[PDB]
Amino acid sequence: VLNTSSPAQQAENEAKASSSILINEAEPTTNIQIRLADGGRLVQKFNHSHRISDIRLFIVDARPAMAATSFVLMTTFPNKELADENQTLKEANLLNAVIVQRLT
Amino acid sequence: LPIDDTVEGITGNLFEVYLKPYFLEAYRPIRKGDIFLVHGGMRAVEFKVVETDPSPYCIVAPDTVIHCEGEPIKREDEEESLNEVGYDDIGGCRKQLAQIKEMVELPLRHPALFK
Repeated sequence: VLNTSSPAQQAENEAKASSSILINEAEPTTNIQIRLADGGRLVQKFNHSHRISDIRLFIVDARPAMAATSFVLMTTFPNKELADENQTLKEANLLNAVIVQRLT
Repeated sequence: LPIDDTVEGITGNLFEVYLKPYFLEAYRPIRKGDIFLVHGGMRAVEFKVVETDPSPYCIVAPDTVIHCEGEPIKREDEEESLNEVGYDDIGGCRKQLAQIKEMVELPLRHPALFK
C-alpha cells in the first residue's frame, strides 16, 4: 500500500518511533535501513543491540497502517525469509543490512 | 525489452516465471540504459529498460502491476554502438585531446569559471 499516514503526521510518527527506541552510548552502534513497501522509502534510526521484533515495532510506530496489516520482512538475495522476530542481530546478519518488507 | 537471442524458447505472459523468483516483491533498482541477463524458466533472459517516466533513477517491482513489453528485437547494431566512441578509442593524439578538453572544460561541470 501507499503512505496512509498524513504528511503532517509523518514527523510525529517518526518522532514517536525514535522515542520508542532507546539510544545507547556505551555500545558499538549499528544502523539498519529498511526498504519500505510504500515506494522504497528509507529511514535511518536504530540502536546497537535490539531484535527483529524491535524492527517490527519501529515499523509499526513509523506508520500506523503497518499495525493493521501483517508483513514478513526479507533481505536482498539470500532467497530466505526473516522469521523468528525475537532473535538478535548477531545470527540474523542484520549489521547495516537491507531489509525488504512485503505485506501478507 | 526481451531479446530473441536469449529469451526465445520460452513463452507465456510477459511477467511470468522467467523473472519472478529473483524479483519477487523486489523494489530493486532498474535503470534506463541497463541490460542484465537473468536465467529464468531454465533459460537466460536479458532485460533492457527503454522507457521510464517517474525520476529515471527508478524502481520496479514485478509483484506490483507491470507495464510489461514483450517484443523480442535484436539491437546488435546498437550493441556495437553502445560504446561507439571513447577516450580509450582515441590514441596517439593525447596532447590534442587534452587541449580539446581544456577548451571544452567550461560548458561541462564548471560553468562558473568566468571570474
